Amino acid sequence: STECSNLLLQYGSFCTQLKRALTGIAVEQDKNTQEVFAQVKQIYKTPPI
Amino acid sequence: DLICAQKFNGLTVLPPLLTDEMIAQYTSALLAGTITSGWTFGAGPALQIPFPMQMAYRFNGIGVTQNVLYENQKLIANQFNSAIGKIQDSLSSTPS
Amino acid sequence: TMSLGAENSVAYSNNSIAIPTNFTISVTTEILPVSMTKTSVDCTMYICGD
Amino acid sequence: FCGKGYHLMSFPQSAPHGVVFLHVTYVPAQEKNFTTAPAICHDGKAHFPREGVFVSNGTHWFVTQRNFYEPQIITTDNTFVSGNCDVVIGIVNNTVYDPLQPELDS
Ligand SMILES: *[C@@H]1O[C@H](CO)[C@@H](O[C@@H]2O[C@H](CO)[C@@H](O)[C@H](O)[C@H]2NC(C)=O)[C@H](O)[C@H]1NC(C)=O
Ligand SMILES: *[C@@H]1O[C@H](CO)[C@@H](O[C@@H]2O[C@H](CO)[C@@H](O)[C@H](O)[C@H]2NC(C)=O)[C@H](O)[C@H]1NC(C)=O
Ligand SMILES: *[C@@H]1O[C@H](CO)[C@@H](O[C@@H]2O[C@H](CO)[C@@H](O)[C@H](O)[C@H]2NC(C)=O)[C@H](O)[C@H]1NC(C)=O
Ligand SMILES: *[C@@H]1O[C@H](CO)[C@@H](O[C@@H]2O[C@H](CO)[C@@H](O)[C@H](O)[C@H]2NC(C)=O)[C@H](O)[C@H]1NC(C)=O
Ligand SMILES: *[C@@H]1O[C@H](CO)[C@@H](O)[C@H](O)[C@H]1NC(C)=O
Repeated sequence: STECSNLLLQYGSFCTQLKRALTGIAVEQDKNTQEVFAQVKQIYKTPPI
Repeated sequence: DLICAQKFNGLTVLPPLLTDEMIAQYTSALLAGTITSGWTFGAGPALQIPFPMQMAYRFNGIGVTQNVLYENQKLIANQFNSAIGKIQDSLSSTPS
Repeated sequence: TMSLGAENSVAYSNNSIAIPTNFTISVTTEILPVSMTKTSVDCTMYICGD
Repeated sequence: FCGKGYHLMSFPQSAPHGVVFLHVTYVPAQEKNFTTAPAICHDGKAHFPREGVFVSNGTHWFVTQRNFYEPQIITTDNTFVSGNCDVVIGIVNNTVYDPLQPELDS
């Protein structure tokens, strides 16, 4: 609905705030995974025996 | 059709940057470092050490002499293998 | 596809050890936030002005 | 926790809304391969390092500290005896010097 979006524009930057917060959470999760698992810069391998 | 409806309502799930296989690869690298090099790889270059000598170093860390580990090496290895098997059985047999 | 890191096969054997013969004194930086900007809002003046 | 490497000390620095820690750490470098053994068999007794590790450069056996290469002669002062040579897996035969031996010999 275009008319709904036009009425939604009167409320300001609520949509931008919600998108920014979700984007921050989304990058935060990847940062969490990097912090926990990507703690070595060398990929070590076990000997064949 | 829960996922389809959630997608269709303007909510989109974004894939993790690290895929499960790469996270598994990172865990494999950490396991290879801690097994072949002990704690050396975490503090600098990976220095190879035999695993019984590494376990003896860890025994010294908790205040037990090296001889206790070396004399009872087969018993300690059997206990560790049994414990790992018990861990796999416990995870497979418990829903919670 | 992103590279996790450089492959480094450690030469593990049952009777060989690697001993450091030298050292590097490395200084590294760690930045930690401690405080934020302290904000006070006059609720009546913000919502209603005068 | 306090930098990459074995932590030696840290220095605090003020920053706008924050702190910067300069972590001074010890990083091992220029590592060298050595042949290692868990214990030394001498006179039917097993000798274990008191604080170090047994290393071999190819022909001779020494005891050195784990985090830096400083080879020293294997004596009764830096090793301790626990048991015979029949139990430890990978024990090698080498002599263990006695400081008291030249003293009572002369
Ligand atoms: C210790 O010796 C091992 C092998 O005896 C060395 O490992 C080799 O390193 C070269 C160059 O890095 C590789 O091309 C070989 O494939 C490695 N061999 C194995 C079996 O991994 C190791 O580099 C030596 N350590 C030092 C510090 O020189
Ligand atoms: C240990 O490494 C240091 C450097 O980390 C070496 O010092 C260097 O020695 C060469 C020749 O003696 C000089 O040209 C360099 O300027 C020195 N560097 C520094 C930072 O002082 C030292 O020689 C190494 N020691 C051993 C036994 O390998
Ligand atoms: C391992 O180190 C020892 C001691 O540093 C070496 O023994 C000496 O070797 C030099 C030259 O080869 C001789 O002049 C000395 O007489 C030796 N000392 C003793 C007490 O015998 C030994 O050669 C080194 N091994 C290798 C393979 O380099
Ligand atoms: C280390 O020394 C011991 C004792 O000198 C050696 O054990 C002897 O081995 C010979 C040959 O195999 C046998 O005939 C003797 O009966 C053994 N004696 C004892 C008390 O066990 C042992 O072989 C040596 N090990 C190495 C690797 O040289
Ligand atoms: C080390 O392994 C090699 C071959 O893998 C074998 O010949 C040797 O007996 C082993 N030594 C010890 C102390 O286990």
